[PDB]
Amino acid sequence: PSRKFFVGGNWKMNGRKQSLGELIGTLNAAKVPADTEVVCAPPTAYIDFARQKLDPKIAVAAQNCYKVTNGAFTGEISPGMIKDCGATWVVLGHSERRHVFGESDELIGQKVAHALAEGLRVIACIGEKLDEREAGITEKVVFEQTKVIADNVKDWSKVVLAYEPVWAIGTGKTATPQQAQEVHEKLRGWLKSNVSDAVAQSTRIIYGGSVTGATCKELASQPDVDGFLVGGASLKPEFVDIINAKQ
Amino acid sequence: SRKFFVGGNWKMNGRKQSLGELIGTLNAAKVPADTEVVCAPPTAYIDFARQKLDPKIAVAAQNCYKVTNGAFTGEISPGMIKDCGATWVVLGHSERRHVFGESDELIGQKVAHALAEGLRVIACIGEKLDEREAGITEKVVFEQTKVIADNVKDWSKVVLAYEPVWAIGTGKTATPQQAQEVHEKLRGWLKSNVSDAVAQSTRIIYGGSVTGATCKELASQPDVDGFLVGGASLKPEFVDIINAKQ
Repeated sequence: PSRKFFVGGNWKMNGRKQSLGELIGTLNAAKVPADTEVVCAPPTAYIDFARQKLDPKIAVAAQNCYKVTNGAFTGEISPGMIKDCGATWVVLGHSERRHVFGESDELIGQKVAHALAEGLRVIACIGEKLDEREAGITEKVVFEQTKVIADNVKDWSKVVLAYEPVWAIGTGKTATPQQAQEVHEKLRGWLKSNVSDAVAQSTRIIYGGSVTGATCKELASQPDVDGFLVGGASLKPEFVDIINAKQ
Repeated sequence: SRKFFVGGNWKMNGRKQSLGELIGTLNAAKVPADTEVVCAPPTAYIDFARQKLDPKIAVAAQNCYKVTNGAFTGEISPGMIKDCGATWVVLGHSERRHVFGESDELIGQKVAHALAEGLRVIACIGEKLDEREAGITEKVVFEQTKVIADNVKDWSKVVLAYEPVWAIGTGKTATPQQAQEVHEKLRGWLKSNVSDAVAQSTRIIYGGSVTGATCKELASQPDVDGFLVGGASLKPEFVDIINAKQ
């Protein structure tokens, strides 16, 4: 075994063909350690574009999808369309989906089951808000979120778990590497007693809080932090430094 | 002399192979000179569809968000839509409103941002069955129209689409006369609340069930200026609907 280090770049709702072309040019030229698995999530308008321009060494993810293959869902896309555009991953349950756009755990679990049935790999996102953390219910929230995902997973070899400390995002608060490690350790424990030891040992649990070229090595060194889901830094050459966080 | 307007809402349907085939048909299709045609592909295929479609057909996004760039995983902006060559966006579609919970407040903000950024807007309104049977059809669609109107300065850039949401899988359906009556009311609203010139020049398209068999009678209604077509938009039948005035 030994868990392959995993770096996802979530571009969110940023970029146009020219600017993303330049970003992609920089990534294509960058040294990608073979020990690292890199995945970029473009805006949904540019999934096809990104896959055409990006070197095969980098995988492409959709930022969201829906839970059936086709239907009367104006504004949505399905896993079949994601695969048809050459992407192999989808991000599900991202904090912005949950807390800006109100996606339920129930919906999120249905999307996970559908995406996996359709042959996609999934970066499944969980995390607690500031009120939840300050109420002492971090474990309750993240465990129930993880439970719904697990209920809808049959092959954990296709899943990466991303912990987003939403309490430390846009709140003025910040999370230390020990605090991150603490959640990741709890999460791996959860997997061990609720799914299997094999699943606990093999599953990447990546950190989706604030990470830079300056903080990434210390965070990556944490024994249960298996890499990153990067936000704003994924749009900057510094993403390369995060890819090289274990070098 | 309102140009007849036929929009095809593909919704979440198709792949490159099947949509390429559909596009080949539409490219070969003789479109009437008095008719403006727009197709709204799934978001993953806006770029693809614009590249394959002939310039006689415009391309619309099915939705957008309300800022140019930002931390909104899973969203796209008007600037992205334009960057892919599309010139329209569909906003306030019944599925966004009633499956995904988009408020009037959000929809109006989207309309303003889309228009400010240079897109043309197909802005959708309509009442559910409960509202219709409570007698509040006019109330519902006038208020939805008002929120849209509040965020529109150039009406040459918008098309209004009435969606009888009350007729979707409910056990009721809309007659051509029931369509025409709400369309007539809406045009009167534009006259009363905007201008006579806006009332006369704005397309109000019908977004309920339409087929090749039914389009000519619906298009003949004096206040129905075209269609926002669902299922039929994925088939050559869509061309019959483009031809509804001929």
